[PDB]
Amino acid sequence: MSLKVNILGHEFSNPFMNAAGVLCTTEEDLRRMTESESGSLIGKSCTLAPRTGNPEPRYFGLPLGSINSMGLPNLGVDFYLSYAAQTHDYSRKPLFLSMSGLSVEESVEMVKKLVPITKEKGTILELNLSCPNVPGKPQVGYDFDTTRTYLQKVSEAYGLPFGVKMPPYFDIAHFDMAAAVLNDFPLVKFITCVNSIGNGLVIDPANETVVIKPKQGFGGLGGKYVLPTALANVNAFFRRCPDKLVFGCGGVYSGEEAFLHILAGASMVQVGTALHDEGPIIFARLNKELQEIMTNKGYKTLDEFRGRVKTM
Amino acid sequence: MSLKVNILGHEFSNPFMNAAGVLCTTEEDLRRMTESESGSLIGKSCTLAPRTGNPEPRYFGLPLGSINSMGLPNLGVDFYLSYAAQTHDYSRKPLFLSMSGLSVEESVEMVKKLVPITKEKGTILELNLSCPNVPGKPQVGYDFDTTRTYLQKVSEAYGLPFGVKMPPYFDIAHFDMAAAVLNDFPLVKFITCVNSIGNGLVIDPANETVVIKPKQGFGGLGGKYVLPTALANVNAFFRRCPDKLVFGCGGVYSGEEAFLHILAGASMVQVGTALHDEGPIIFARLNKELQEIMTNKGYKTLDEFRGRVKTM
Ligand SMILES: Cc1cc2nc3c(=O)[nH]c(=O)nc-3n(C[C@H](O)[C@H](O)[C@H](O)COP(=O)(O)O)c2cc1C
Ligand SMILES: Cc1cc2nc3c(=O)[nH]c(=O)nc-3n(C[C@H](O)[C@H](O)[C@H](O)COP(=O)(O)O)c2cc1C
Ligand SMILES: O=C(O)c1cc(=O)[nH]c(=O)[nH]1
Ligand SMILES: O=C(O)c1cc(=O)[nH]c(=O)[nH]1
Repeated sequence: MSLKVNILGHEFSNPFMNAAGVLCTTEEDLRRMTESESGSLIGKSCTLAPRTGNPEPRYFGLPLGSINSMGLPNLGVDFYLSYAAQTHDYSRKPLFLSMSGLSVEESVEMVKKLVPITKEKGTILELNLSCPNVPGKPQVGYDFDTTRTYLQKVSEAYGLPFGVKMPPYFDIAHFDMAAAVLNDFPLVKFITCVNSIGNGLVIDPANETVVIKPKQGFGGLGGKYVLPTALANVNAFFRRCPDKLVFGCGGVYSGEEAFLHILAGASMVQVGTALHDEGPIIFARLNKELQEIMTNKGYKTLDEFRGRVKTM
Repeated sequence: MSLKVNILGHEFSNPFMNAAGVLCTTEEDLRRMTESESGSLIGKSCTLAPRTGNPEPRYFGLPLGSINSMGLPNLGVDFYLSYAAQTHDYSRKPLFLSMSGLSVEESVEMVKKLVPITKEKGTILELNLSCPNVPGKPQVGYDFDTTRTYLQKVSEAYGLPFGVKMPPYFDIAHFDMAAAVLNDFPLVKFITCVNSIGNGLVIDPANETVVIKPKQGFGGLGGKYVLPTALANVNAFFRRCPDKLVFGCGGVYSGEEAFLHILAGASMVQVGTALHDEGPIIFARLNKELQEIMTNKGYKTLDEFRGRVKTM
């Protein structure tokens, strides 16, 4: 039996990694992910200059998941580049970096700086087009003209295969339009579905008050709230972009949800809220539960059922 | 202690009604809603001609809510007009009718027929701009130019106050742009937030198969999945649309959830998934639980806390 994944010119010991933004902001975070049993890791969505993010409280754990308005707290692109160039142990596992410039001009400058490091070390880019928590910064992925611009400029400046983190879509026309944009960019080699469900609102009935401080209580939803939306997006892009990989992100707490994501088309599976709750020990448990499920079904590799969800 | 709601010319005994599409397609269904302790009721979203809807299975109850791809099964607009003109007992409670023409022209023909019945009986219109389950028919509320055309043409054709059933939004700019459109139409007196979270995907791990037949398993999500999104939309439009009412729909299973909607800004509270699960006896329970919360908090009327959620 094998959980191995061969994509992007690497072998991954297994399909699992952190969701961007969870256990990946500091060198300590990145160390703990690296020493984890995860198949991979991705660094926090970073910006050209450092950010401290939004005021507190900006995260709230819920029975069904999470709400967050972190505000892109990050140590700045130079930290993540130095990590990727100097610190990270590639014999342990491949590294992704997430980048979330707040304008096309900022993204261009950042990805340009990654090029030499990708060439030397094999560091992979995930471009974040779906941050829902910086005030006055709408989600790029909900604007297909803007999205086309970022993909054009990043394809030109970076010039190497990369991936995109997408916001959830909820309409077939949007799947169609998103894919038509993504299919115009041959350098877009994977699509991560999905970022949090943007701009939810949680209120505490006892004190009649929102639970997070920024944006009048409005923040992105992670966890159990997101699983059906995540599965849909994964499968929708899996079908519409056959020449690209899809990565699954959303609602994974167990081997079973990972199995569903893979069945829908996911090559890699990212874990956010659950990892924030349980710590990097989850990767060991997820490998065991996924192997258990496969053993029960008599599957020996992921390739036996990846993308084989059945319709009626 | 009072759950009464005074809006749009009518007195409502309590803020509760069914969500469009649940317990409201047949005369029997509407009878059961009328006999219930609900403050009001709404008829199924109807089309000019009858529809049988999507093939089966097209509904699946879930631990955290529902997925449906019903496909607008309805008896046609003449059936619902006839109920509103000849059958419904207005002394019991007011009636709404939801109309979901699949083109602006269809919608126009349908609303023109409603005018004499609204004038005579007080029947209220909710225009559905958010059906996610008819193949080849994208949700109108996700196209702000299309939305403008429908509201223009319906406003002219109907010429009386009406409401709109909106899709959930997940971006602040979408809240702003939707509000900017709605605010150009003074006849739009209320906004229902929200329709189901569109185009989710549920997969059964046991048989590795989707649970609904239409659209490769893709259907609208209801229930616990949608509460934070619903609350956000209610609040967002409550603030941006001071000349209009907001109706809350989504995640309501108890008085506490109802309380949160009202605190977010809701005038009426609709109940979908939970009514499908429990039947119309639920309305007796929701009234009791809301009364209990108001009692504990010392609120004598809904007006004392409607829209008074506290931010930090
Ligand atoms: C605390 C927190 C911070 C996040 N930061 C990022 C980020 O920097 N970049 C990003 O692409 N997604 C970010 N996300 C979104 C997650 O990557 C993920 O898409 C979302 O939580 C859904 O996965 P889940 O249901 O496993 O939590 C963040 C989410 C959380 C909860
Ligand atoms: C079986 C079913 C049928 C529905 N049909 C309609 C409909 O005809 N028109 C409509 O506007 N919404 C319809 N909806 C959406 C609900 O009115 C509601 O917006 C959504 O289910 C969220 O409410 P909930 O969380 O209480 O389920 C339907 C939902 C369900 C579960
Ligand atoms: O840093 C955050 O606010 C953050 C970024 C992002 O992409 N997604 C999210 O849910 N939060
Ligand atoms: O009839 C349906 O499919 C239906 C219509 C609508 O507006 N919302 C929904 O969830 N289903």
